Amino acid sequence: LYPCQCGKSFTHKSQRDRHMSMHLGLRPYGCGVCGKKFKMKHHLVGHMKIHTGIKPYECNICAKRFMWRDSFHRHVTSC
DNA sequence: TCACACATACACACT
DNA sequence: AAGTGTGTATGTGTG
Ligand SMILES: [Zn+2]
Ligand SMILES: [Zn+2]
Ligand SMILES: [Zn+2]
Repeated sequence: LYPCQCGKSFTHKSQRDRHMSMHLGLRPYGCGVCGKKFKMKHHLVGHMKIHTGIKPYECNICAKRFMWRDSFHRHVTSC
């Protein structure tokens, strides 16, 4: 078992390390276009969509691609 | 081979 | 309306 700087003892090393990296504020994944640094890969992956303009999540009726999952979920809820 | 174990991506939920 | 954090299912690695 792997203790952390919060009292949470994680089962797996990797989860402790992810948690600690968040604690420190380390941001190893930076954008090579704008210059913002993110602490996790998928954060930077999602952010890249604004540089690359990829607009996924096509609405099933209204035909409105959205960049972000929550925006698409709200539009599907409303429309 | 293969049975298992841990890392990592990705959905999903927040701020 | 994009950044931040968590939980978990593959995928890869290994003995
Ligand atoms: Zn911690
Ligand atoms: Zn960027
Ligand atoms: Zn619609």
